[PDB]
Amino acid sequence: MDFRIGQGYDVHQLVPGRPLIIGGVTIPYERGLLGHSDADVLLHAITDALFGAAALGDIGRHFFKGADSRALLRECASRVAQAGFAIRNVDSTIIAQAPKLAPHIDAMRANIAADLDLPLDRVNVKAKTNEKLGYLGRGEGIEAQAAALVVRE
Amino acid sequence: MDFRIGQGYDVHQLVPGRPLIIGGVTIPYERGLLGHSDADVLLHAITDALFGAAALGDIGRHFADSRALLRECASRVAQAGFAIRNVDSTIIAQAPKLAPHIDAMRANIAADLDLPLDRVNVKAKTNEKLGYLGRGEGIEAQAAALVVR
Amino acid sequence: MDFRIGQGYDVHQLVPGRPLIIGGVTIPYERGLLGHSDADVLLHAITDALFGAAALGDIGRHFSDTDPRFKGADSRALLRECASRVAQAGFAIRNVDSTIIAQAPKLAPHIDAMRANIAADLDLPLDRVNVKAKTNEKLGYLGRGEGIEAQAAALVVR
Ligand SMILES: NC(=O)c1cn[nH]c1NCc1cccnc1
Ligand SMILES: NC(=O)c1cn[nH]c1NCc1cccnc1
Ligand SMILES: NC(=O)c1cn[nH]c1NCc1cccnc1
Ligand SMILES: [Zn+2]
Ligand SMILES: [Zn+2]
Ligand SMILES: [Zn+2]
Repeated sequence: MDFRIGQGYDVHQLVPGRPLIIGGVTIPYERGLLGHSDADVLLHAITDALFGAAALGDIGRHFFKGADSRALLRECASRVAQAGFAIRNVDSTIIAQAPKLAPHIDAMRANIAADLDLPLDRVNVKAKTNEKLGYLGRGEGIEAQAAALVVRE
Repeated sequence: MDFRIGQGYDVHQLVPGRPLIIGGVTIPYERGLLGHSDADVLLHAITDALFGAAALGDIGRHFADSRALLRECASRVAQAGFAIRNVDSTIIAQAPKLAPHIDAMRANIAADLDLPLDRVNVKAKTNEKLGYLGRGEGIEAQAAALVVR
Repeated sequence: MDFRIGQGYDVHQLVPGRPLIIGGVTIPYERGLLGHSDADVLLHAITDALFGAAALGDIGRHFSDTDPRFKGADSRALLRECASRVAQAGFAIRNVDSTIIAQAPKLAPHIDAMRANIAADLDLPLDRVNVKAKTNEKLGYLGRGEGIEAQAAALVVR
């Protein structure tokens, strides 16, 4: 009954000449997210929520030589398990004015579920626009938010 | 002990010409939220948090005013096997003052979710004059929900 | 078995001539957060998450920004009083997680000290308190260093 909650936030700029990768899914689009990594904003938010729930700090405290964000999410899951926690569920929201993310959501859930060794019914991803407000509304970046529940076994 | 958490986000533009409805409450103001129906930013965030906790997707996958949608959301969460344990939320608006209307929103939300009043919370924040929120160009809501098998 | 979750959000402007105090830590910096109190954005977010989890409203309900008794108020004192009211309502705190978002200064060197302050104020062990530090990847007013934001989540049990 030693439950813990975590929350994660990430945002990346949208830039020309890079693939758009969110939740491990490559999405056709003229721009992609900027970062040292593949800049997977969704996977980063989830990673931080998981580190947060296990009180293990954040991505900056932990991170891998040219690794993509799925390898990092897998490693995050590893460190969470190492600290004696089991993951109960993940929920998240992606905020992007464009492109449409709906057709890709189930693939993202499947990717996250595989990376965390969770059944699909314990992983959720939601898609939002920013109603044309601010930098998200102008399509200058994409934000992700995440929440994670774990239990110390 | 099969608990799940969910989280929700919503924002709408604040424009002259529409009524301001937040948490089912019509609030007198020179401007209102722009959306498909009543643009109830608070109920939308809560609805998303509930679907998220149940891993049922989001508002767009499932879906009338926003209270009707919240009630249908709650029905679907119940059918998926989940009981709602609590909801917490924050509205971010530079104006008007929301404090007077909080109990009314909590009452509407608790009714729609068939929850005791003490399992529903709504908080109110300004954006300290920063950004589109701080300039009164929109209103944001954030929600968290805990459910159980 | 009566668990509840809460979430909190806060933002304050960054201005010259104010102490920069985040998570109870005075951080050397040429600007600080503007507010009625010491403007501790992180502690406020956590305070709101705790009040939210207990369904006790928000920091404005409990510690009004128009009340002169809270002018320059120590947000750690506010957080302890919040924790006291949450306990009085019948709740025990299980954990806190949080994020600070700031273009500058570097927060990594101060995070452990913030964690320790929050754990002290909530009478929790360090391993139930987490503070994460983020930039906004150069976007928006946060990217321009006009303010600093904090987010928090709390789990309690009645
Ligand atoms: N403290 C940290 O460095 C930190 C905390 N969370 N993520 C971090 N760094 C990696 C990063 C940076 C920017 C965007 N996405 C991921
Ligand atoms: N995927 C979705 O459509 C979606 C996810 N959450 N809400 C959605 N659409 C309804 C909506 C849209 C804009 C503002 N408020 C509510
Ligand atoms: N309802 C409220 O006033 C309220 C809800 N949360 N914080 C509030 N006011 C105090 C405050 C104000 C500005 C920055 N930080 C804290
Ligand atoms: Zn990132
Ligand atoms: Zn909406
Ligand atoms: Zn504050």
